[PDB]
Amino acid sequence: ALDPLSETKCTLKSFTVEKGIYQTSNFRVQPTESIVRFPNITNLCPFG
Amino acid sequence: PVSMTKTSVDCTMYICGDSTECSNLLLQYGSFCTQLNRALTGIAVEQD
Ligand SMILES: *[C@@H]1O[C@H](CO[C@@H]2O[C@@H](C)[C@@H](O)[C@@H](O)[C@@H]2O)[C@@H](O[C@@H]2O[C@H](CO)[C@@H](O[C@@H]3O[C@H](CO)[C@@H](O)[C@H](O)[C@@H]3O)[C@H](O)[C@H]2NC(C)=O)[C@H](O)[C@H]1NC(C)=O
Ligand SMILES: *[C@@H]1O[C@H](CO)[C@@H](O)[C@H](O)[C@H]1NC(C)=O
Repeated sequence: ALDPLSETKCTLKSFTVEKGIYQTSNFRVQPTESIVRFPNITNLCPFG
Repeated sequence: PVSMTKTSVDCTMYICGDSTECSNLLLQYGSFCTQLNRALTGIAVEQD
C-alpha cells in the first residue's frame, strides 16, 4: 500500500516489474454519512 | 468477425458487493478471483 509501483510489484509477486500496464486494484468512493428514513408514526404497538 | 467486445468483471465486487465479511469468507477459496481476472484480461488483449 506504499505507492502504485509497490502495489504493482506486490500484485505480480515479484520485485521487478517489466514494461507494460498492470491491473492492480479498484477505485471506489467511500460513503460519508449515514441516513435513516422512517415514517413519522410514533404510536407504540399494543404488544403489552 | 474479427474481434468482440472487451469485457472485464471484478470478481470481488461481483461476488461480495462492498461487504468486508463476504470478502473475508471469499479468501477461504484461494485465488479463484485472480484466475478469473487473469483469463478475462488475456481475452481482452487477444482482441487487440
Ligand atoms: C403489562 O402491564 C404492565 C403494567 O401496566 C399497568 O397496568 C396495565 C394493565 C395497563 O393499565 C398499564 O397502562 C399500566 O401501566 C406494563 O407496565 C407498564 O408499562 C408502561 C409502558 O412502558 C410503563 O410506563 C412508563 O413508566 C416509566 C416509569 O414509571 C415512565 O418513563 C413513564 O411513566 C412510562 O410511560 C409503566 O410504568 C408500567 N407500569 C408498571 C405498573 O410498571 C407492562 O409494560 C405490560 N407488559 C408488556 C409486555 O408491555
Ligand atoms: C412528520 O409527520 C408528517 C407526516 O405524517 C410530516 O408532514 C411532518 O413534517 C413530520 N414532522 C417532522 C417533525 O418531521
